[PDB]
Amino acid sequence: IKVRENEPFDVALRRFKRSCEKAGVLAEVRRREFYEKPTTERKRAKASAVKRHAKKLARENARRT
Amino acid sequence: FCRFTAEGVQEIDYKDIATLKNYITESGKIVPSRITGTRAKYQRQLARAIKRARYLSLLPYTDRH
Amino acid sequence: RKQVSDGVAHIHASFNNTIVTITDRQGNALGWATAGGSGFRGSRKSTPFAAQVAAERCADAVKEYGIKNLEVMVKGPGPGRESTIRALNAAGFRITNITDVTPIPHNGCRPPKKRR
Amino acid sequence: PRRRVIGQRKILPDPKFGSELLAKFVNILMVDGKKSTAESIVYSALETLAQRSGKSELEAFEVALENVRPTVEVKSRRVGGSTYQVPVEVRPVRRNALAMRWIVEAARKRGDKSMALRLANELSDAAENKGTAVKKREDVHRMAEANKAFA
RNA sequence: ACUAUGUUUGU
RNA sequence: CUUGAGUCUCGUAGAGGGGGGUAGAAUUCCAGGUGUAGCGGUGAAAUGCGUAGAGAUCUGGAGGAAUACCGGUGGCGAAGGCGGCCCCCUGGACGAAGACUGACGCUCAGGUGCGAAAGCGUGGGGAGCAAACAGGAUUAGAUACCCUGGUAGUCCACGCCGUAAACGAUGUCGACUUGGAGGUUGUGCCCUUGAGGCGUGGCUUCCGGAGCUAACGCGUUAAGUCGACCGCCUGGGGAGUACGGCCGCAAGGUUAAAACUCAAAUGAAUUGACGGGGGCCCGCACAAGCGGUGGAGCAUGUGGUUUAAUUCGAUGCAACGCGA
Ligand SMILES: CN[C@@H]1[C@@H](O[C@H]2O[C@H](CO)[C@@H](N)[C@H](O)[C@H]2O)O[C@H]2C[C@@H](N)[C@@H](O[C@H]3[C@H](O)[C@@H](O)[C@H](N)C[C@@H]3N)O[C@@H]2[C@@H]1O
Ligand SMILES: CN[C@@H]1[C@@H](O[C@H]2O[C@H](CO)[C@@H](N)[C@H](O)[C@H]2O)O[C@H]2C[C@@H](N)[C@@H](O[C@H]3[C@H](O)[C@@H](O)[C@H](N)C[C@@H]3N)O[C@@H]2[C@@H]1O
Ligand SMILES: [Mg+2]
Ligand SMILES: [Mg+2]
Ligand SMILES: [Mg+2]
Ligand SMILES: [Mg+2]
Ligand SMILES: [Mg+2]
Ligand SMILES: [Mg+2]
Ligand SMILES: [Mg+2]
Ligand SMILES: [Mg+2]
Ligand SMILES: [Mg+2]
Ligand SMILES: [Mg+2]
Ligand SMILES: [Mg+2]
Ligand SMILES: [Mg+2]
Ligand SMILES: [Mg+2]
Ligand SMILES: [Mg+2]
Ligand SMILES: [Mg+2]
Ligand SMILES: [Mg+2]
Ligand SMILES: [Mg+2]
Ligand SMILES: [Mg+2]
Repeated sequence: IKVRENEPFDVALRRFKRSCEKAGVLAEVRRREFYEKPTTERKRAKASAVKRHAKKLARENARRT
Repeated sequence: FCRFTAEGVQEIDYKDIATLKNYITESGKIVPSRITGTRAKYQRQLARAIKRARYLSLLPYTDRH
Repeated sequence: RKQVSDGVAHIHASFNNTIVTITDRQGNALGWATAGGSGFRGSRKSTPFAAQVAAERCADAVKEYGIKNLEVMVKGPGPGRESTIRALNAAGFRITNITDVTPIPHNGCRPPKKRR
Repeated sequence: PRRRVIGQRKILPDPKFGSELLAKFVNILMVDGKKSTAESIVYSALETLAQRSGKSELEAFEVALENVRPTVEVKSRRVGGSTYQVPVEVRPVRRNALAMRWIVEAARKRGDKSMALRLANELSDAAENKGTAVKKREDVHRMAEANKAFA
């Protein structure tokens, strides 16, 4: 986040824009803009885990490509 | 893979700041075990040690103190 | 109008407006501009272009202090958190370091309710 | 349209001056298929433009077009329920099309004795940037400058 | 951004 | 008698509970410095705040609440629930090897206890949020959604209440019946060569076999095959209502009908249709243009009004220079 910049400004702005993205500060802020009921938080986490349960072995199909 | 289970540390010491640093991000956030490869048992020990080190001011809570 | 060579650029970027404030490195403000102050009322206030114009309008009116090096402390979400920095560098400032100073609680106060 | 991409219709150039660009301007000014009537109008108007300016017909016409050619235009676009005017750079072929159309509508409006006089007068005022067509291009540039916050 | 409604009864 | 059940020895994991203390971030407020005309908010606005100095920024201080990351279809708990860190008190579970007791077990009407949130009482506390309420909007109206505020409450202690889609909509206990892929937590052996291999437990997630099921689906954590005991159902409404009893400060809870009325009410799945659902692709559908209509006069056709008759028919697109 605290990005000291090397000679080129543009590559520094990329480094800062990347450093923030890995820190997830924008995602942090968007989530804390409003209160989420613990029902919603648990429901969202469970739904994310279900979709995160993506079987990568389902690519065993011809499809005639 | 998990370094702690590799060396059989068997108790993660909060006073070992050197190895504690490579488990916190640049902002001081604790890195998830799914990134460092640490086992669940040691990740819980790791989090407790980091929080203890934060309290003793051996590690920063954030990068913006 | 005392000369300051090292300034800090505080970009208060929000979803509705962008506020740019140039301070010295002790916190004392020297000049400021906002997207809503540079024209751009309503929907145009919350665009990255308006924030860039605010950075220019803030780079000028602080030029008299003769700042050449700027720390950047950007805070908050919003379209004007990179356009302001780019405009600041385009205005002839040597950016020294860029910091995201967005206030992140540690599960503190309860946020307002979700809008329906 | 949605799928079918158009190959441009070819325009035969004007007889007197052999200009592709001028032939298009005759088409813009043509009414009711009377291309002969339109051809005389712009041929008459061009030669009074030549005499009252000092350059040739093509050079005088080019000067007027340059002062009326737009560079950026707005288009009402949508994201959600937005409806903002979005400034977009005009492609070079549309720049000439817009300039010719703006000159012709301005010439029709400015009441004189003849259309050739109307066209010659508006073409001259465009050369010195006083025409209503120049006014409209200023409005377009002004309107696209206000909404430069969108891209 | 944000409109509401659609008379009763058959083959 | 030892297999069920229980006790002891060693160890393990855990947001399990109760009581104290403490840390950092952030919000708000208070005081001050710099500084200046906006800030804030929305779809757009306005209410609101601001030259009485806002917002922004910096310093100091107060206070309350909650504990970012870790964090995980991870863990613990009978359930409700429980996550910053530290200490004190304390419950349960599990594993290895033995020893011990010797059906001491299972279930459980009444009974008793615990039991989210809201709510209630007493006393504190009160940052943020926020029923009520007020204002601004929106709208035909808007007792709403949105905005600006804002009281109770949310917090603490004690005492009530005793209800939730308190849900796995799946009572408890026990036995048996193919597999696969994980997670968590022990433990035995072996090449531990290093997080490994082969077993063996506990708890967990997904898929799936037989079987079952109306189907969906469940499928060794069964909704399969059985046994024990308990609870409950008997069409939809009326009605979880009335009355009565009990409980409660109250709110109300609990137990719990009848008359009357209907021929249904329901579940799952199927085809279609529809969606201010999603994806993809088209069309003078938009877009880009050109020329019109709606205004005038007339022609013509329709309504209507009039008439003795103004013949009949055509009426959204797909009737109205239509049958003609
Ligand atoms: C591991 N068994 C699961 C069970 O676990 C529950 O009982 C366990 C007892 O130990 C608990 N450990 C656990 O925490 C608790 O959740 O909950 C049920 C809930 C039921 N609606 C159904 O959902 C299925 C849906 O019916 C179906 O439509 C969908 N496709 C998939 C769902 N699993 O199947 C699961 C499944 O049988
Ligand atoms: C050898 N690999 C593993 C072993 O690790 C350890 O094994 C030895 C101790 O025995 C040590 N010497 C060795 O250093 C150490 O690596 O721990 C066991 C723990 C056991 N509950 C089971 O869990 C799995 C089960 O299959 C099941 O519980 C679940 N589905 C998935 C679990 N991973 O399988 C693993 C697996 O056998
Ligand atoms: Mg009505
Ligand atoms: Mg004996
Ligand atoms: Mg009972
Ligand atoms: Mg109780
Ligand atoms: Mg409560
Ligand atoms: Mg109270
Ligand atoms: Mg409100
Ligand atoms: Mg109930
Ligand atoms: Mg629950
Ligand atoms: Mg039930
Ligand atoms: Mg299954
Ligand atoms: Mg069943
Ligand atoms: Mg009752
Ligand atoms: Mg169009
Ligand atoms: Mg007409
Ligand atoms: Mg008329
Ligand atoms: Mg007729
Ligand atoms: Mg008829």
